[PDB]
Amino acid sequence: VQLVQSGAEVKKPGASVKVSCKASGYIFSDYNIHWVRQAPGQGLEWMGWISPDSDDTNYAQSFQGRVTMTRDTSITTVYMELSSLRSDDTAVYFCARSVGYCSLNSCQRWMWFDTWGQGALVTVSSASTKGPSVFPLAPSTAALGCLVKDYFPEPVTVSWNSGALTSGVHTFPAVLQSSGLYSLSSVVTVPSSSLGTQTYICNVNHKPSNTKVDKKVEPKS
Amino acid sequence: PVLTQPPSASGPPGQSVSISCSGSRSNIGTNFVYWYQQLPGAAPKLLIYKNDQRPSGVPERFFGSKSGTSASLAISGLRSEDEVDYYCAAWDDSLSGHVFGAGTKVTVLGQPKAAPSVTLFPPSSEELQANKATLVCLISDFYPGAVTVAWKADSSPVKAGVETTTPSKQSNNKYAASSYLSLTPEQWKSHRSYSCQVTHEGSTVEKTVAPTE
Amino acid sequence: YSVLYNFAPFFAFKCYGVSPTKLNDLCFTNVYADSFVIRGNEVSQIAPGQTGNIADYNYKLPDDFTGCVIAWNSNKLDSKVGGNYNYLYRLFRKSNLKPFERDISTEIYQAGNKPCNGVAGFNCYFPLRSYGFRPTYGVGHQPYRVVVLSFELLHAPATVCGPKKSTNLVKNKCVNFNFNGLTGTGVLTESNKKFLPF
Repeated sequence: VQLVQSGAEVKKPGASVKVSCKASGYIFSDYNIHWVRQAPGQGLEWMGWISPDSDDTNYAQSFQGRVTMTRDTSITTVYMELSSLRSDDTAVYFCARSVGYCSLNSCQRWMWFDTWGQGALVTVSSASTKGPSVFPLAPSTAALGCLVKDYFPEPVTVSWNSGALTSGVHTFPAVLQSSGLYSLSSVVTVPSSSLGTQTYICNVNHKPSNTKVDKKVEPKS
Repeated sequence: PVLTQPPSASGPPGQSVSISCSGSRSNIGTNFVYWYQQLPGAAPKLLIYKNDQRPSGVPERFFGSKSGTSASLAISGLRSEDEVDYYCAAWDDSLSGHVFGAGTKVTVLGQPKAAPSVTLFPPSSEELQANKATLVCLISDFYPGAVTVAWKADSSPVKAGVETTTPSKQSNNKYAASSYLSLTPEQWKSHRSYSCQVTHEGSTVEKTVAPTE
Repeated sequence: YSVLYNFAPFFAFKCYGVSPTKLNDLCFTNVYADSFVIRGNEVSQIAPGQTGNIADYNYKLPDDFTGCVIAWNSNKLDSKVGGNYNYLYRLFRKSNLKPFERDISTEIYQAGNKPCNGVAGFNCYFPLRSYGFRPTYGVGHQPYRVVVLSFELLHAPATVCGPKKSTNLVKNKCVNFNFNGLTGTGVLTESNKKFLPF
């Protein structure tokens, strides 16, 4: 069934976002939809379920007013609100489809999570939308690489000679700053005798920023 | 009532081993314990429900069992294709929610040691015009990860705006760690020798690169 | 009682006492109505002086009840093609459930000498189970909406009375009238008298 997700953007704390999981492909009155968050550095958390025919829910003793769950039966689409994103909210709110009605508390013991599909990914950070301002790099077997700074959010792509050369490019983890910015520097292996005789250009594309930059790298002259 | 689950599991292939996920009073035993799994970068699936019958679509290798407060997961044979992230799920009447532990990571009990390769790339002359200066050097060809990095100005150690992170697994079964240092243009031109150093079994590699290149 | 002869046919309309159509003639003190859903094979297990496995561990109707059960078949929000774990039943109870009594327990029930008071295993199970209320199953697995009418007599002044019909006006022709239990024979004419509202 169509368990696809709705895309969401990064937002600074102090606002609310709209997260939607598609509930089509099956009848809405008999299958329950569950939401489980997977947060790094801690265990998973489950806050509560819904009855997808009327107003009926129960809240666990972890979340009280941060998460609101609604339901629509006319077009069979559910909308959720996440407010005050923080370190605790940094998780992937997966969409879990299961059998069962579950208007009571003893139903959950005999019920198992049937199918998980297309969990929406939510990034919690004060940083929102900004454009890269990358300057050319001066390098000094040998290795050549180009960096990216003051860009948000993830991810970005890199290419050497417009993607005509492959040298095993691997992504790297970055460090969160106080303001919040990632730092990626893809470094490839090049011969030591080929530094200026062969051209080498670096292309960085920012999909949320809708910008393309193509700056070469050369030693200082 | 928080589920206690070990972070890493030392499971040797070819022999059976049982891991324990224990909870608390009125958390395991009043309600059943459920076993699930999820692949990194993929949707979760169902492994074992009710600890009685094995569901269809899953090979009959993991045994669903529960004995007392401790919940025992029994396996029969280990495969490289079945290194999925298992998880411990239970229902609590005193919490009205599903309780999850830390989660087990299973690593097969590899790679030869190699000399690290560190390349320092100073910023060009166009970075100082915008009053922005950063220095990035990459650490690779090392196994395993969890390495530390220091920055040397060849006069005294400095601890200000250091950026380090846990290295991630490579596609070629390797490890790579990236180091960063955010500074000011006043400090960038203060010294003529900036470098980054690491530790690797008591061995270090240090090279001097001038800011003027 | 006009809304008690519709809403789907009643699987078991036969009573064990006063006739349902004669309840309009007699006024009753208080009525007890219970709302729950049972399986299609659990309809026959409830009877005066008779019980089944599920009925002995659940609500039981004794020989002296002053009333009977009226149950029907309806599938609008009672049957689920997926799971139905809200509705449960008792199949391992401490003793026989006496009539006009109820009990709730979400904690496990032991079956041996070891006290299972927080831990379980092979020898300890759970006293409740969920129905197979699925439309793909048979007739005896279908849910049934069940209500039992219970009456208590000679304990309070009667206020739950049956419906009394009404007729049309008559004028200047003596009839055999009846006004709120007052019987008599005579003409009905317009009156010039004045009463008080009581």
